[PDB]
Amino acid sequence: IVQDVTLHDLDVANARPQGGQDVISMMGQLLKPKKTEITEKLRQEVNKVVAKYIDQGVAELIPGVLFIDEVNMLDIEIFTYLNKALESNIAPVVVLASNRGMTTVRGTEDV
Amino acid sequence: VTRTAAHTHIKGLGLDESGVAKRVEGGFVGQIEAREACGVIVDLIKAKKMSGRAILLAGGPSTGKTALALAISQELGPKVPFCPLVGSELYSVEVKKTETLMENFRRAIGLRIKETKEVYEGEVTELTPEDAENPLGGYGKTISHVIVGLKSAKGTKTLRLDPTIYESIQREKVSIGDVIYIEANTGAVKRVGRSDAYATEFDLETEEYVPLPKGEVHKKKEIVQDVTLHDLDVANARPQGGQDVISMMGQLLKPKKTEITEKLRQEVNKVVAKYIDQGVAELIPGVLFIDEVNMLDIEIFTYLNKALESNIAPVVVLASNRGMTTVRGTEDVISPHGVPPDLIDRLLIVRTLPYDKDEIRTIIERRATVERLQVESSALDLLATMGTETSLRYALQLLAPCGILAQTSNRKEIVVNDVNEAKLLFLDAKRSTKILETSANYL
Amino acid sequence: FVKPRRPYNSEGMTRILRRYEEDLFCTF
Amino acid sequence: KSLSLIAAHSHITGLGLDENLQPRPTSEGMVGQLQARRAAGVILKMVQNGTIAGRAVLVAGPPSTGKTALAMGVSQSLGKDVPFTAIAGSEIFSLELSKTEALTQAFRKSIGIKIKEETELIEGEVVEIQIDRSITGGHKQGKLTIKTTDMETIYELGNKMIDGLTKEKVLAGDVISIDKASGKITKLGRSFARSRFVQCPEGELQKRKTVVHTVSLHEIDVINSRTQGFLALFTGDTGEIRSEVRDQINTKVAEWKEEGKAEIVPGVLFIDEVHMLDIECFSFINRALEDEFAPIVMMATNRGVSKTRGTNYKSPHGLPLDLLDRSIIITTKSYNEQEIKTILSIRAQEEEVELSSDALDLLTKTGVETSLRYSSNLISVAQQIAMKRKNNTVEVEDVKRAYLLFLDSARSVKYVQENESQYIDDQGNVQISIAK
Amino acid sequence: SLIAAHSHITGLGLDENLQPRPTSEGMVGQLQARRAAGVILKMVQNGTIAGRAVLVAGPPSTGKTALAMGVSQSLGKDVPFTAIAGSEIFSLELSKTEALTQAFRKSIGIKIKEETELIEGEVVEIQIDRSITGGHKQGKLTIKTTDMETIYELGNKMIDGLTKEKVLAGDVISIDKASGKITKLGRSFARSRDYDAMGADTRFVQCPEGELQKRKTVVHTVSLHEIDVINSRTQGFLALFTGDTGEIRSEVRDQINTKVAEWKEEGKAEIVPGVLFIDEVHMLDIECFSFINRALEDEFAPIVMMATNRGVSKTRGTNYKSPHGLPLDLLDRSIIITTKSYNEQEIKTILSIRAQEEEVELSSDALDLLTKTGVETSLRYSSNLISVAQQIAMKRKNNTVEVEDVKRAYLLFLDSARSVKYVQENESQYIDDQGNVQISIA
Amino acid sequence: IEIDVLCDLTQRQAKLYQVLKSQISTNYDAIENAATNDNLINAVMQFRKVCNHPDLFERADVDSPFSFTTFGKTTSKFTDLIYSSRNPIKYSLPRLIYEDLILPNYNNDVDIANKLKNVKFNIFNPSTNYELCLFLSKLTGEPSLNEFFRVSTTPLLKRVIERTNGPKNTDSLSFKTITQELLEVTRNAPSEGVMASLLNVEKHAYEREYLNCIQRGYHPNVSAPPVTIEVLGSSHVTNSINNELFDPLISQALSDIPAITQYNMHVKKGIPVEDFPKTGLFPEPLNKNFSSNISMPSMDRFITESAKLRKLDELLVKLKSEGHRVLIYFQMTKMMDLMEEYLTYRQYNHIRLDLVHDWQTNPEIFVFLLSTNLTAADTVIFYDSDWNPTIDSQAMDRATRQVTVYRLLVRGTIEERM
Ligand SMILES: Nc1ncnc2c1ncn2[C@@H]1O[C@H](COP(=O)(O)OP(=O)(O)O)[C@@H](O)[C@H]1O
Ligand SMILES: Nc1ncnc2c1ncn2[C@@H]1O[C@H](COP(=O)(O)OP(=O)(O)O)[C@@H](O)[C@H]1O
Ligand SMILES: Nc1ncnc2c1ncn2[C@@H]1O[C@H](COP(=O)(O)OP(=O)(O)O)[C@@H](O)[C@H]1O
Repeated sequence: IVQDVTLHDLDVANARPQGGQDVISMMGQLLKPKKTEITEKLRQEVNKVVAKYIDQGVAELIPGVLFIDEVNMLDIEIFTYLNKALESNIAPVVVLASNRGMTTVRGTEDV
Repeated sequence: VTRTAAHTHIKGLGLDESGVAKRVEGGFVGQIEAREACGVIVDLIKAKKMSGRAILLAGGPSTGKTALALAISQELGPKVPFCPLVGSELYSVEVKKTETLMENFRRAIGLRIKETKEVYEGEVTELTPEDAENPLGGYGKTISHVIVGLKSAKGTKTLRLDPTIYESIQREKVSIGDVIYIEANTGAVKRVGRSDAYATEFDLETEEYVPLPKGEVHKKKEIVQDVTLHDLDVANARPQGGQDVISMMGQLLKPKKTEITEKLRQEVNKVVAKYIDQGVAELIPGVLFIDEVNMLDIEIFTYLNKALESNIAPVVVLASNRGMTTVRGTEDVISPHGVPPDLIDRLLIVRTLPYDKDEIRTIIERRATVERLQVESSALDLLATMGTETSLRYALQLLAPCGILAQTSNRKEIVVNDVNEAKLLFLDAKRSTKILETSANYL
Repeated sequence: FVKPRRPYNSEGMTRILRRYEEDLFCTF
Repeated sequence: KSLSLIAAHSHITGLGLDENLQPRPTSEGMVGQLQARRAAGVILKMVQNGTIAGRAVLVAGPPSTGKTALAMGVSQSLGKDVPFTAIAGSEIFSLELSKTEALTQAFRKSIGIKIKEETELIEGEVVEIQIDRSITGGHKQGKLTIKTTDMETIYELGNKMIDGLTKEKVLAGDVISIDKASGKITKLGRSFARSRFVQCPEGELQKRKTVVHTVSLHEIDVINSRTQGFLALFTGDTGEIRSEVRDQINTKVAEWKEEGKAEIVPGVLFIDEVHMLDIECFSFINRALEDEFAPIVMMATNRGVSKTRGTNYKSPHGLPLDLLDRSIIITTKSYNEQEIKTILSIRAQEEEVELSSDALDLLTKTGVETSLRYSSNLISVAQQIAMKRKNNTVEVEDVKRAYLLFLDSARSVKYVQENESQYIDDQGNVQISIAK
Repeated sequence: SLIAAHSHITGLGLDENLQPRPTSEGMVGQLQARRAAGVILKMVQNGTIAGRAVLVAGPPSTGKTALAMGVSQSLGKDVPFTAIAGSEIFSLELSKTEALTQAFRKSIGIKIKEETELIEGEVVEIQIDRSITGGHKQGKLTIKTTDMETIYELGNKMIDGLTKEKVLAGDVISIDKASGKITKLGRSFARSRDYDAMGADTRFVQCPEGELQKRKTVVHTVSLHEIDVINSRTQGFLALFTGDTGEIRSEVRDQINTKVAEWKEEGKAEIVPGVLFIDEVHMLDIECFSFINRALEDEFAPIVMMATNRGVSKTRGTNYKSPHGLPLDLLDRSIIITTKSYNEQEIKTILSIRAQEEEVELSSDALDLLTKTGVETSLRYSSNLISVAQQIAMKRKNNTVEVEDVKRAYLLFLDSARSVKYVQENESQYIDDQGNVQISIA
Repeated sequence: IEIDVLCDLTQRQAKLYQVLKSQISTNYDAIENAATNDNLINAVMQFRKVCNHPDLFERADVDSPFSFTTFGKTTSKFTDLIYSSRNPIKYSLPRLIYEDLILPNYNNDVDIANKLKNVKFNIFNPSTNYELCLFLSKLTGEPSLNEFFRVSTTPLLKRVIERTNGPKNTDSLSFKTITQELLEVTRNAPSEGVMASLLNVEKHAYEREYLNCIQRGYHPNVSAPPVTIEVLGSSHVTNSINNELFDPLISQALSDIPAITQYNMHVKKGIPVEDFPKTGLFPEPLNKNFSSNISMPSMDRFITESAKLRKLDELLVKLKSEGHRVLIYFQMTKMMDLMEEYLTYRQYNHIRLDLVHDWQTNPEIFVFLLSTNLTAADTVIFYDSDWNPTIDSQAMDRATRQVTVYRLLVRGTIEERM
C-alpha cells in the first residue's frame, strides 16, 4: 500500500493527543476544534523523523506549489514572515500574482 | 566563576546610622541626596503604619534610578515582598489592565502565618476494603470503608476511612510496603516511597527508599508559611485542594486570569484580620516598582488615583525619563515626566543628577573589578574620556570585548591598543547615526 | 543478613504466563 | 476586624451636622465647605427616606477641594446595611463584559432586599459523650450530656447525629453550636479549663435568633440565571446576564414587597472621575435612571470644558448636556489658610505625629504656596527625619530637610525646563554625553 | 537534503587569533564584521556575562543573516540558538511581554546530570497480573544472561511498554531504568512451536554475557521555558507541542529560578546560555523596546543579536523618526556592528561558491556575465538565475551552462528595475492607487 | 601544619544572612567589631548559628501549600478519619430565595415552564418533528431517532462519561478523515514501523529527554476548597450541595474500583463487565514526583545546605581512604546532636563525649566528637573555628604520627574577618 500525506497532516496528527481514556481528550473531542499555535519544536521533530525514514528508502518527499493570489492584500508583517520563511530547508516553491502598479504597501503610509 | 548582568555590584544604599550617605559605599558612587531620600523611604516602609505612599524617581538616562530601586529592595531584605514591573506588562490579552494593576497591588503585600497541621504517617501494613450491599444502586459508591494499618517507630495505628480519602490514597498509587503521609487539613496524601525494611535491588521503577518515620502515627506540627494576598485571592477564585469534584476538575482545566470581585477581596481581608487578631498571622507590607511609567495610558493612571486611596495599599515607586511630554491616551495634555497632574499631586518627587569625569572613572573601576578584569591606568583614562564623549554605558560594555582581545594575545592586562581595537570593531549611537545620514541606500 | 522480599498479593486478578514452550491465560 | 494601616480619608467619620442639618465648623473630621456639606446632608436625608429613585447628583470643583471627602462622609453617615458602591470611570472598559452590562451590574449592586428569618439553634458546653458501636458498626447508639450556666440536659442521639459528632471530633469541654434542620455543627472553641478559649453560653439551650439578611439584586440575578452558579459572585465570570431573568427578579421582588416578606433598601452608587466614560455610557446612564429600582448616583469630576470621549466636540464638565440636564450640581470651593492648618493638624493627629507650632506654620505656608497634599505628604516623612536624630516632636529643621529632599510640581517643572537636553522629549531626542 | 540560501556557510572562517581568512567556511570578505562576530562568539563561549545587546546594521544584500548563520554554525551543538522575526511577537492569546519572555527563556539551556542503570539479557518468564477491567497491572519479569539470573518486579509503565512491541519469552531486550525504555534487540531461543498469527522475521542475536545490571551517566540539555511549561499545569508537556501556554504566572518563574539555582548548588545541573537572534527588529512596538531595556538586566538573560537594514525611519507606536528604527534608550545599551557593500571580486566568489553548492557547472564567460549582471543589478537575482540557466542548458542536452543559457534566462525572467521601467510606461494597463484601470484594448 | 578551607555561602544561608542583616537596621560595623572583641551577644549568636547550619535558626520541615481550611481537628480498636475540609468564607442565603426561586411549590411555575421549554417545544422531539430527526439520521448515521433528543437534554460531562463507541451504518453522510485513518492504525502498533514512528513524535521526545526522572520545581502557595454556601434551617440545601460536590458518577469516573471488589462483583454476584461503572478517567501525571504538592525533607539537601558540612563530607572521604582517626571540635551541643544524627545516617563508627582508653585501644572508631589525653589522634578539625590561642593551644595539647589541623571557614561572613 502507498499512502500519501502532507507534512501539515503529520503536524496536526502529532499535535493533538492520541486515543486516551482521560476526560480532557474526550472532553475536547466534543467541543469546537480551535486552531492553535504549533511550535517550531514539533515541526523540527517531524522533519528529523521524516529525514530518518527518507534515508532508509521507505519514504519520498514531493515538494509542491503554494499559490497566493492578490498579494497586494498582504500586510508588511506577513511580508517579513515570508522573508524569514523562504530560508527554510523544507520550503516549497511559492507563486504570487498581482495586478497593481505603483501602490502603497498595506500596513505602511509612505512606501 | 559567577555571572553578572548590569547590576550585582550594588549591595545597598551605604548610609550611616544617622542616615548620612558616604560617598563611595555599597557599590554606589555619588547620588548622595537621592540615596538619603531613599533611606528615609526605607525607614517609612519599615515603620509599617502608612498605606498608599507614592514616590517618583525622575532623571535622565543612565543616572541610577533602577540601581536605587534594587538598593531599596536589598535594604528591606528578603522578608519584605518586592514586585518589579515594567509598564508594558500591564497590557494583557486575557484580562483588562485594571485587574492586572490590582493583582500586582495585592501581590506587593506579605503575610506570615503559623499554621498547625494534623498528620497521619507510616508504612502501609494492610489495605482491606469492605463492600457495599448494592453496588449498582445508582446512588452511593462501590465500597463503604477501607481499613488501612499504619506502623512507625514506637507505634501502630488502625484507620477506618471514608471513600473520599481512599480515592486520593489510590490516586497516589499506594501499595502494601509503602510509606505514605496523609494531611488531615485538606485530605491530601503524599506517597514518600518504598520502605527499606524489604529488599531494594529488585525493582525497575527508579524508586527512592525511605526509612520508617519517627514518632507516633498521629502528629500535630507547626509550619511557618509566607504567602501574599494575591495567592489567597487566586486560590479562592479558582478552587483546588479539596477532594470534591469541582476542585478535583479545577486542576485539569487550563488556567485563565479572571476579574476578581471586590466581595472576594473583602472576605479574604476579613479572614486575614481574624487570623491577625488571634496572634497567628503577621502583616508585612511591601513595595511595588513600576519602571518606565510613561508607557502607561490615562486609564491606568486614573485607576491609580483610586487604588492609592485604599486602606491596604502598598508603597509604590515610579520611575520616568521624560521631560514635558504628552500622556498616552491623550492628544493635548502635556505634563512633566509623562505623568498626569492629578497623580503628581499625590507623589513625592526625587531628583537624580548626572555624573562627572571622576565618578564615571570610578564606576568603570568597580565594574572592572566585579567582572574580574585588570585595567591599566592609561586605558582607564581613555575609557573615562570615551564615557564623557559618548555614554557611560558604552564605556561599561566595551570592557568584555577588551578582555577577549587581551586574552587572545596571551595576556591578562588590558592596554590602550585593546581599547582602540574595540573602538574600531564596535560602534556607538552617534557614529552609526553619522554613517546613516551620509549613506546611499538607508544603510 | 539478606532482607526479605516485598510481599506480593494478586487476589481476584487475571494472569498471563509466558514461558519458553507455552503461553497461558487464566481468566475469571 | 477590617485590617487597615492609615488611609488619606481615615479621619472622616461622617458629615458634621446638627439636627437642623446645619454644618459645624469642625466636626467628624470635616472642616470648611459649609454649603457643600449642607447639600450632601440633604442628599443623605433623601437616601434615608427612600421614597424617590434614580436621581443623579454631580459634585464638581477644582482639584484637591474635598469631593472624595464628601463622598466618604456620605458613606460613613449611611453606615452598614445600606449598599454603597464606589467605581472609577476606567473600571467598566472590560474584555469579557460590555460597557452597558458592566454599568447595569454596578447599578444593581446598589439596591438591597431585606429579609428577616428565624432559625432555632443549640449552643452549649459538652460535658460527656457516650457512643456505643456494634461489631460491624451497622447500628450506633449514643448519649450526649450538654450544659449552660443555667441548665444541664442529656440527649439520646440518632445515627446521623452520631456520624456528625464523630466527624468534626468533639471531646468533652468543647463549646459547640448545633443546627438541627441542616445538621451543621460548628466548634466555637474550648471553655475555661486550661488543665481558642471562649466563655460558656448562658440562658436557654434552645434559642430562636432572628437574623436580618440583605441581598443585592445582582446576587439574585446571578443565582436565578442558571448559566453560572453563585461562584461567579467571587470569581467574576458572569458573562452578559440576559434581560429576561432581570424582569423575573423585578416581578418577584415587587410580589415579595406587596405580600410583606421583604422590603427594598435603596443605596448610593458613586462614580469617581466620571469624565472618563464614553458617550454610549452616558446615553445608557440617561435611561437607566428612570427605573423604579434605581439608586442615587453621585458623580465626581474636576474637568472644565474638555473633550467628551467618543466624540469630537467639547462640553462643560466633560459631560453632554442631556446628562447635565438630568443632574443637580454641588460646587466645591478652594480653601483658606485656617482651614489648611486645621486639616494639617487633623491629619497629623491621625498619623500620631507631634508637631511644634512653628513647624505647623511652615507646613501651612508651604501648603498655601504649593498644595495641600504635598504638605500632608511631608507631615509623615518629617517624623522619620525627627526619629533619626532621636527626638519625638517634629521641629522646623526636619520640615526644611523634608522640603529639600522631596520636590513638588513647580520645582521639578523648573528643573526640567532648565535642563531639557538631558530628558527625552516628544520627538524622542536626548543627549546623554556630557562633553560636546 | 535540500539546498537553501545559507547552505554553504559552516562556521565563521577565523584563525586561532580571531583573524579572518579571505576565503574560508563559505564566507568571503567582510573582515571587520567577522572579527567582531568572533569576539561575540568567544563572549558566548565563556558564559560569564549576561544581557548584552548586539546590533548588526547595514544596507540590504550585505551578509547580515549570513553572519548570524555563521555564528550559529560555529556555536556548536547543545547551545541554544533562537531565531525569531519581528512579526511573531504579535499573538491573539499571548501579550507582547509574555512572548518576549518566552523567547528570552528559550535561549537558556539547563544541562542535567542523570544516573541510570542498564539491563540487557534474555527473557525467561513473564507473569502479568491484571484486574478484571484491566486498569491495575502488576507482575514479575525473569531475565537472564550467561552468568546471572534475577527475578524483577514490574509496574504499570513496564507492562505497558512490554505489551507494546511484544516480547515472547526468549527475546533479548535492553531496559533503561531512568528513561523507561524497552528495546527489543532480537531473538535467540528459536522456539520450535510458533503459532504464526504474525509475520515476524526477528534477528538471530547472541545471548549477552557478563553483568546483568550496569550503571551509566547520561547528560541532556533542557530549556528554561520547557521547565516552566511543564511545571505550569497538569498537561504542560502537551502544551510544549500545541503552544497552549497562555500567560504563565510570575510565581512559577520565581520558583523555577530558585530551584535552578538550587540544582546548580548541588552539582546536579548547570546553566548553558545561548544566543537569541531577532531579525528585522524595526518591526517591534515601543512597548517591546521598553520591555527589552529592562529584560536585559536579569541574571538569566542571553546575548541578544538584532539585525536591521533600515535608516532614520519611524519607530512603530510613536510619531517620530529614530536611527535604525530604534529608540535611543535601546541604542544606548547596544554595541553596533556595521557591515559594508561588496566589490566585484567578492560577488564573483559568492557566485562561484553558490554554483558549487548547487552542483552546477559554469563556464568562464558565463561567470563573467553573471558577475557583471550581479554588479549592475542585485546579487540575489544573479544567484537565482543559476538554476534556471541550468534547466535551460539541460533542455538542450548538455551539462554545462553557456552564455546563451544565461542570456535566455535574463530575457525570460525580469529584474526589479526593468519591472519599474515597464510599469511606468504602461500605467493605464495596471490598477493605480486610485483604483482606475483601462481594461479595453481600444 | 595549619590548613584553612574556604567555602562560599549557599542560597538559603545568604537568605537568612540578609534577613539578619536587615533585621537590626544597618549596624553591621559595631556587630563585627564587638564580635571580634569576644546585649549584642544575643545578636551575633544568631549570626554564628546561621553560619554553622541553617537548621539552628529555622529547622527545615515538610514543604506543602497553606491550607485555607476550617476542618474537624483534635484539641489534645480503630479510628475514623472522615473528610471534613471546608472553606472559612461563608455565603449566607435566605430561605425565601431558595423556596420561591429554585424549589417548585404550588404558587410558582418552575416545573411547568421547564417541561414546556425542554420537552414540548424541543425541536428534536420525534412526536412533533419526525422529519428533522429522519433528516439528521441520514446525515449522521445514528441507528436511533431519539439520539438527538437525548443529546440535547443532558450535560456535557455526563455525555463525556457514558459515551460508547457504538456502530453506525455505512449508508450515511459521515466519513473517515485521513487524520482519523492515520490515528486508528497506530493505536496498538509496535515500534520500528514507519507509520507508527511518524505518528509518535511526543513519546520519543519524552523518552529521549529523560522526563520520568525529572523533579518538580513549582508548587502552589495556598490551596483552598470551594466557598461554602449555608442556608439556615434547610435539609434540602445540604442534600443538594452534597450531591453536587460529591456526585457519585463523576467521582467514580475520576477513580477506580479495587480488584478484589471487581472479583466479588463479577463472580460472586454475577454482574457483567459492561454493567460496571466507568472508572479510570483521571489523566496520568508526568512523573511520580508530579502527583502531589507535598515535598518531604531529603538527606541530600541537608548536606548541601551547609557549605561547611558539604566541605567536611568531601574531606572525610580521603581521610576514610587513608584510614586515620579524626577529631571534630565544637562550641555548642545542638550542632553536636546534628552531627551525631548525620554520622548515624552515614553509618560511620563514631563516639560521643571511660571513653578515653576505649578511643586509644580501638582503631575502628573514626570520628570523635568533642566540645571546647588523646594521643591516638592523627587529624584534628575545628568546625567552629575561633582564634583564641588559650583554647587552641590546649586543644592541640590534648591531641608520634603527623598531626594536621583543619579549619573550615566561610567567605564573606563574620568568620572571614575573624
Ligand atoms: N551611582 C552609581 N554607582 C554605580 N553604578 C551606577 C550608578 N549609577 C548607574 N550605575 C550603573 O550604570 C548603569 C545604568 O544605570 P541604571 O540605573 O540601570 O539606568 P537609569 O539611571 O537610566 O535607571 C547600571 O548598569 C549601573 O550599574
Ligand atoms: N473639608 C475637609 N475636611 C477634612 N479633610 C479634607 C477636606 N477637604 C479635603 N480634605 C482632605 O484632603 C485630601 C485631598 O482631598 P481630596 O478629597 O482627595 O480632593 P478631591 O476633592 O480632588 O478628591 C484628602 O485626604 C481629604 O481627606
Ligand atoms: N560574506 C558572505 N559569505 C557568504 N555568503 C554571503 C556573504 N554575503 C552575502 N552572502 C549571501 O548573500 C545573501 C544575502 O545575505 P543577507 O544576510 O540577506 O544580507 P543582509 O544582511 O543585507 O540582509 C545570502 O543569501 C548569503 O548567502
